[PDB]
Amino acid sequence: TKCTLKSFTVEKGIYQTSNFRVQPTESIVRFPNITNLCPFGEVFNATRFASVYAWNRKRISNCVADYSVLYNSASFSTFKCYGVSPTKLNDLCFTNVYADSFVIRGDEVRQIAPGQTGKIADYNYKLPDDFTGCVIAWNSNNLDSKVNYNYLYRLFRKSNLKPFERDISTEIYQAGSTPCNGVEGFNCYFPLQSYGFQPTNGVGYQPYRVVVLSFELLHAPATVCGPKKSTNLVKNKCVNFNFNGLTGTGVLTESNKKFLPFQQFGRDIADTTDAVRDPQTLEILDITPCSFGGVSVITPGTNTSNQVAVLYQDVNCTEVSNVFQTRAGCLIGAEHVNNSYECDIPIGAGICASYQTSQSIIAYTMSLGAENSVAYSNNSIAIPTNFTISVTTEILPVSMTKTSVDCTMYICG
Amino acid sequence: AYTNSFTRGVYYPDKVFRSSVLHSTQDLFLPFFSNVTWFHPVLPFNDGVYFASTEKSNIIRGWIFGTTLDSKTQSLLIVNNATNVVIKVCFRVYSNCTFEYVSQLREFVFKNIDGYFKIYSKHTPINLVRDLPQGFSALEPLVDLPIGINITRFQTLAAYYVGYLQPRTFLLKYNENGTITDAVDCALDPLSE
Amino acid sequence: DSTECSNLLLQYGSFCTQLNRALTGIAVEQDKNTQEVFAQVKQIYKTPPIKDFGGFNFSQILPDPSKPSKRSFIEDLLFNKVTLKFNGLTVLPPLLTDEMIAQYTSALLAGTITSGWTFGAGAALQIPFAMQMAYRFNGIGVTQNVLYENQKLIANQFNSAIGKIQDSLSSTASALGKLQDVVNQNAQALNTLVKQLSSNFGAISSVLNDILSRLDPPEAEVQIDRLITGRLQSLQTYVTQQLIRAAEIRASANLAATKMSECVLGQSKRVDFCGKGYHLMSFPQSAPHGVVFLHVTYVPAQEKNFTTAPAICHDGKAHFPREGVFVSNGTHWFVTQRNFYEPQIITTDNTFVSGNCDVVIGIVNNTVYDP
Amino acid sequence: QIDRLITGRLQSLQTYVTQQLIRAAEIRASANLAATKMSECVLGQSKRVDFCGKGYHLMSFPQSAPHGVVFLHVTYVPAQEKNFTTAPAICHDGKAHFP
Amino acid sequence: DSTECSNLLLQYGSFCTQLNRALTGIAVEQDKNTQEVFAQVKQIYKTPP
Ligand SMILES: *[C@@]1(O)O[C@H](CO)[C@]2(O[C@@]3(O[C@H](CO)[C@@]4(O[C@]5(O[C@H](CO)[C@@H](O)[C@]6(O[C@@]7(O[C@H](CO)[C@@H](O)[C@H](O)[C@@H]7O)O6)[C@@H]5O)O4)[C@H](O)[C@H]3NC(C)=O)O2)[C@H](O)[C@H]1NC(C)=O
Ligand SMILES: CC(=O)N[C@H]1[C@H](O)O[C@H](CO)[C@]2(O[C@@]3(O[C@H](CO)[C@@]4(O[C@]5(O[C@H](CO)[C@@H](O)[C@]6(O[C@@]7(O[C@H](CO)[C@@H](O)[C@H](O)[C@@H]7O)O6)[C@@H]5O)O4)[C@H](O)[C@H]3NC(C)=O)O2)[C@@H]1O
Ligand SMILES: *[C@@]1(O)O[C@H](CO)[C@]2(O[C@@]3(O[C@H](CO)[C@]4(O[C@@]5(O[C@H](CO)[C@@H](O)[C@H](O)[C@@H]5O)O4)[C@H](O)[C@H]3NC(C)=O)O2)[C@H](O)[C@H]1NC(C)=O
Ligand SMILES: CC(=O)N[C@@H]1[C@@H](O)[C@H](O[C@]2(O)O[C@H](CO)[C@]3(O[C@@]4(O[C@H](CO)[C@@H](O)[C@H](O)[C@@H]4O)O3)[C@H](O)[C@H]2NC(C)=O)[C@@H](CO)O[C@H]1O
Ligand SMILES: *[C@@]1(O)O[C@H](CO)[C@]2(O[C@@]3(O[C@H](CO)[C@@H](O)[C@H](O)[C@H]3NC(C)=O)O2)[C@H](O)[C@H]1NC(C)=O
Ligand SMILES: *[C@@]1(O)O[C@H](CO)[C@]2(O[C@@]3(O[C@H](CO)[C@@H](O)[C@H](O)[C@H]3NC(C)=O)O2)[C@H](O)[C@H]1NC(C)=O
Ligand SMILES: *[C@@]1(O)O[C@H](CO)[C@]2(O[C@@]3(O[C@H](CO)[C@@H](O)[C@H](O)[C@H]3NC(C)=O)O2)[C@H](O)[C@H]1NC(C)=O
Ligand SMILES: CC(=O)N[C@H]1[C@H](O)O[C@H](CO)[C@]2(O[C@@]3(O[C@H](CO)[C@@H](O)[C@H](O)[C@H]3NC(C)=O)O2)[C@@H]1O
Ligand SMILES: CC(=O)N[C@H]1[C@H](O)O[C@H](CO)[C@]2(O[C@@]3(O[C@H](CO)[C@@H](O)[C@H](O)[C@H]3NC(C)=O)O2)[C@@H]1O
Ligand SMILES: CC(=O)N[C@H]1[C@H](O)O[C@H](CO)[C@]2(O[C@@]3(O[C@H](CO)[C@@H](O)[C@H](O)[C@H]3NC(C)=O)O2)[C@@H]1O
Ligand SMILES: *[C@@]1(O)O[C@H](CO)[C@@H](O)[C@H](O)[C@H]1NC(C)=O
Ligand SMILES: *[C@@]1(O)O[C@H](CO)[C@@H](O)[C@H](O)[C@H]1NC(C)=O
Ligand SMILES: *[C@@]1(O)O[C@H](CO)[C@@H](O)[C@H](O)[C@H]1NC(C)=O
Ligand SMILES: CC(=O)N[C@@H]1[C@@H](O)[C@H](O)[C@@H](CO)O[C@H]1O
Repeated sequence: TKCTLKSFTVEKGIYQTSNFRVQPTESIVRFPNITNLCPFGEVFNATRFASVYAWNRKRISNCVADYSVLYNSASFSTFKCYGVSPTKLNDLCFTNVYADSFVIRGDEVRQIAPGQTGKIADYNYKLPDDFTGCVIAWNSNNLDSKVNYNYLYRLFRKSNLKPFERDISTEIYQAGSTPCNGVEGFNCYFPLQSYGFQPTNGVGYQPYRVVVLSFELLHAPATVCGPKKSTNLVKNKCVNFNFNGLTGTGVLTESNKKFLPFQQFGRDIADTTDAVRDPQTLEILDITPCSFGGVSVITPGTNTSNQVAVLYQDVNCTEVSNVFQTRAGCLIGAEHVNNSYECDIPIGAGICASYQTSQSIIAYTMSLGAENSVAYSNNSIAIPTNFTISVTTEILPVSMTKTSVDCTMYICG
Repeated sequence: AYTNSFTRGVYYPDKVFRSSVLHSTQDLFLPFFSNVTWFHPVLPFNDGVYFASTEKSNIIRGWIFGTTLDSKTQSLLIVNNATNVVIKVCFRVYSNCTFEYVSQLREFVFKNIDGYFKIYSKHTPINLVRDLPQGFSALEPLVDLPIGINITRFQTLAAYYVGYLQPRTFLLKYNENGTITDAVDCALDPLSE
Repeated sequence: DSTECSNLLLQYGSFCTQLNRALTGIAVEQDKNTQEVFAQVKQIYKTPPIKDFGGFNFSQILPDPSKPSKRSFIEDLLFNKVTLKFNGLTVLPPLLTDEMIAQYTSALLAGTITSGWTFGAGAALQIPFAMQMAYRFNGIGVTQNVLYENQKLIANQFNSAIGKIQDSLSSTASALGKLQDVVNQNAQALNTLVKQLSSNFGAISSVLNDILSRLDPPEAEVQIDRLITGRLQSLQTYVTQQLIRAAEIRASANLAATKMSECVLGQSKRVDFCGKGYHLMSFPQSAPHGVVFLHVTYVPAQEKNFTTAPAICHDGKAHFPREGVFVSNGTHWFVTQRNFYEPQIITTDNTFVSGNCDVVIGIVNNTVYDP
Repeated sequence: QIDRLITGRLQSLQTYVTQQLIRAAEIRASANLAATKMSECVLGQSKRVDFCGKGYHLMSFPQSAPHGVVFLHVTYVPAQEKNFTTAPAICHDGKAHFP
Repeated sequence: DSTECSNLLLQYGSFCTQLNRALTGIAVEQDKNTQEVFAQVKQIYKTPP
């Protein structure tokens, strides 16, 4: 109070020294059951893949993608993501998600990247320079090598592929001046070859299954979002909570109010969230702002003594010498007496505090005045037999200081 | 063969719950006493549309929404069926699938807001035929799909009223339960104003 | 409870210590108002056990022990007539509880019933209520015998008049208009203050956690600044509205204190200050946020036309009335008090003599009987 | 930057002058009350009770204060009361006598 | 009478409603003032001819 009054001596009175709000503990989050999940399984564990010239594209939509299954797996040779963090998109959404799967060989996995050139990058599968997505590959020698699958790749093309372009035409490539007649010949070659996937090949010559996830994030609706962690709830404890994207701090309690089967969270008045139904258990809870109120000291004046009695307004003080509950809050450090005196320091709710003898601060229900019953009777009169003249002082302010503020010199100078 | 849209035709604006309070909402609504075009075909979708149909033998089936409906661009194709209702972005009537959803007087309110399709339905024990009596009801059983196109056709496949929503504020009274017992239309009348 | 907003608010300055100081000022002013209005009695006065106030009946306005609140019947009626902790807003309880205010009014009422106006001057000196009512009739100009000769009738009029108030309060709606308006105004102010939070104020979103979450701190600072300036403006507006309305209610409270003093504690000659008609006495009742005064006034009725004269010219001298007015019923002249027609034979005792006949205009010849 | 400073300082000056107007209205109410007291309690004797001191007003004197006025109200306070039996009238010779 | 300005003004909140309410309160108070000062007489009195 010496601080907030800017003095080393404060007079007898009650000063609102600060404010007190119970701080929340163990914040909780809740989100409905993850019943629908994204079909990354039918993409990655597909029994048969596709030739790289006719690479397969799978559009992912209207699902929740748990990308942790992908990067927590220990069965990948390469997991190169470009312009996106796979560990950071489980609370992210995308307007469009593509999944491209095909088969190449070892020394060609390095071509599935922006700004690369080669047989695969120029004539089979091309990624853009600003590619946003992941390139996932793993060895598939145990599946795509026997001693009966037939994987193909394109040899020639009259021009390089645009990003995400797919050429499946089997027309004869014309390398020279003479024009082919849909038939192979001099300076005329069939454009597709098969891979020679022998189980005894070198590592760089064995087949590798590749999945290319690509993402788009425009100012447009989105349907691919990852999972959302959820935890247990609490009761009667001021907590920061997240219910279905709604963040708020309060005490959650049981509520007798019934929502309707479609209503999620309710507002009693003035657009303030007062009730909310949890998405998991389909149960309604009432939110009450956890106790807060001004803290104000009661001091008899510094020169009288240094004792103080704290008053935490409108706080049922089951929480932070003798602690006395009053209808104006909680009183810490003030003895409660049964007798009553004239009000000295107004606490509130018909209670006043004062410094009296040993030498303690006492709080009491103020006495309105002395009690007397003047003796009325139908034939009794009380006549004055003497008098006292009395001069009393009435003090009245009549004027102020005539201050004048130069607007321009004060504002600018 | 027009017929005044009566008080009926109001839906719950948002998910929130309100108990015994009056609220003012500003979004698409069906005007009070606005002569809807009773059909006994072809129907446009300038904006959100209130569709109300009465069938003793439940002849009417789902709504074939479409921006063009020329097989050039994706449709919406709400249909309904004894076991389930099926809706796909893709029988006798026909015309790059993006999304499919299958789940479970007859008030129906359909609107497209920022690419989200919203449906509001209600079932009533009608006792007088060929007139929709002025009364109050609403619910929001809906399916949301992010199409992002402006639908312009209905082609419902035995008569149905159809009215057009407009962006005018309403004052909705709320029951103790949280249901919308009553409402008034701000620009309908100076008294309601 | 947002830290970055806390810092951006801190840099604005001492606006909030100033707003808190204004609000606490009006808060303590309210307690001062109530205490000034009601605490005009030095010591609470118990009423005698048996009520025999000369036929007058005060059961309605006197406290009933049966009621737990220990307030009078009309006070409970007035309480029922009116119909009276979200985010940083708190309502401090009034220093004087409603029961204490009821006790104040009970003390004042017992004092005015038993001791008349003596208790306001000093020690409470008791007079039989009939004799006190006679005092008050002398105050309004009517002689005291008028009360004693008509004491039963006056008692019946007062009792029935108090009875009418119960019907007026219980049945007629919106009787307590001003007090209900005070309650509604305060509720309106707090409600609009809370509504301002939802307002966007030109930022990307109103909810502060959301604006924090989905922007970088350098950019989010600007939007948070717009929210802060808007909310601070709304709060400043609420504080200044409260200051002006508190000034108005302080004026009304000072008026109530003056009426409590000048009308309950004593009889007042200021016409129309307390009721319509010559003021006899007044009783205080405690309403929820204010005081209700029952003004007992004396209004004359059933007037009669008379022929009057300024002075009576007898034996060559002009006799003027001492306190009455000469009135003639057509053939005889009498002296009557102006406020009540009670004729008396014109005599030298009740008519003083000054001057002679010729000077004063309008005088009439008659005989002034000499005892 | 000067725009921000101008806006802030202008808001502060505005709230200062508004609070000054309200405080001046309060002081004007007080000054009108003091003028009424000086006219009805010093320039004359006042019958309106507790307007000038507790008790029946005899007179009052003004004294100059720094920013106001201090009235000394001289009032007559009855004391040393005695009980008596009382009656409204007196019957004598079949006539009622009132004081 | 510009819609572009009015839509931006909607964001600020209930400021215009508050100002309108304050001004209309002052307006009715003025009629109350004149009524309280001058309407002290129940019935119009005419001086004799
Ligand atoms: C009226 O109603 O009230 C006034 C109150 O002011 C009353 O006047 C007081 O009368 C007292 C009784 O005579 C007076 O007390 C004595 O004064 C003399 C001086 O004249 C003084 O010597 C006296 O003390 C001696 O006697 C006392 C008591 O025996 C003893 O204790 C002392 O030790 C000493 O031996 O002292 C008394 O003090 O008392 C007051 O002075 C006097 N007050 C004033 C202001 O004059 O006046 C009226 O008498 C009273 N009238 C009626 C009709 O009751
Ligand atoms: C309303 C009323 O009744 N007023 C009376 C009042 O009650 O009593 C007064 C006392 O008597 C009364 O004054 C009298 O007034 C008369 C009218 O003026 C007065 O009559 C004259 O007075 C003249 C003044 O001396 C006198 O010269 C006068 O007489 C002459 O005129 C008359 C006609 O008027 C002739 O008949 C006479 O023969 C003579 O020629 O005389 C009248 O006498 O009449 C009376 O004198 C007044 N009386 C007194 C005592 O002064 O005043 C009043 O009218
Ligand atoms: C819901 O929001 O609103 C309804 C209608 O206003 C509300 O329904 C009524 O509620 C009463 C008290 O709960 C009910 O009283 C009881 O009914 C029992 C049988 O249903 C009966 O055995 C009891 O003795 C008692 O009378 O009273 C009404 O029956 C009930 N009306 C019905 C069911 O039609 O309904 C309902 O309470 C309210 N929801 C909540 C959670 O309060
Ligand atoms: C107590 C008492 O008896 N007072 C009377 C007083 O009533 C009376 O004055 C009237 O009383 O005044 C009315 C004016 O409304 C007056 O009446 C008129 O009557 C004519 C027709 O007769 C109408 O055309 C007029 O419009 C008007 O109403 O009535 C008339 O002067 C009195 N009415 C009565 C006596 O009924 C005065 C008269 O001098 O006398 C007082 O003693
Ligand atoms: C949620 O997705 O999964 C919960 C896990 O079982 C489900 O919780 C069950 O709810 C039923 C409903 O009555 C209770 O009977 C079970 O005891 C309860 N079991 C557990 C372990 O909580 O909880 C919950 O219903 C389900 N919610 C949805 C919307 O699918
Ligand atoms: C205080 O002043 O008044 C209390 C009145 O309730 C007093 O509390 C009572 O004390 C008696 C005697 O000890 C007990 O028999 C009662 O049960 C008890 N009642 C309650 C409600 O506590 O309490 C209390 O003792 C008294 N204290 C002092 C210091 O006088
Ligand atoms: C007045 O003349 O008579 C009253 C009744 O005898 C008197 O009031 C009582 O006085 C006695 C003694 O002081 C007290 O013990 C009683 O409590 C008191 N009240 C009653 C009996 O109801 O009242 C009164 O004091 C007396 N006045 C004077 C000035 O003597
Ligand atoms: C009489 C009947 O059940 N008709 C169809 C009904 O109205 O809708 C479902 C749509 O779910 C229909 O069944 C579907 O038929 C296709 C074609 O073989 C299958 O691919 C779907 O799995 C199947 N769906 C279901 C839920 O059975 O059935 C009915 O033919
Ligand atoms: C002495 C006396 O009779 N006092 C009456 C007082 O002045 O008014 C009340 C209110 O009417 C009176 O109390 C009621 O009296 C009637 C008898 O006519 C009873 O029937 C009522 O029950 C009783 N109480 C009420 C609340 O009406 O009381 C006093 O009798
Ligand atoms: C016109 C008229 O009747 N005037 C009366 C007047 O107003 O009052 C007097 C006094 O009462 C009145 O005169 C007295 O009336 C009573 C009636 O009971 C008679 O008994 C008296 O004899 C009579 N005369 C007196 C008292 O001298 O006169 C007028 O009649
Ligand atoms: C499955 O086929 O693919 C999953 C990736 O989506 C993978 O995590 C899982 O292990 C595979 N299932 C198996 C190996 O049984
Ligand atoms: C004050 O309370 O204490 C002072 C000593 O520290 C003392 O000098 C001063 O007189 C005291 N004030 C009062 C009013 O007693
Ligand atoms: C107190 O606030 O809480 C206690 C437990 O929560 C409860 O027993 C007690 O009655 C409460 N008291 C008040 C005054 O609220
Ligand atoms: C020609 C055409 O419109 N093709 C669209 C494509 O633009 C869209 O991104 C995709 C989404 O599933 O659906 C295809 O049918």
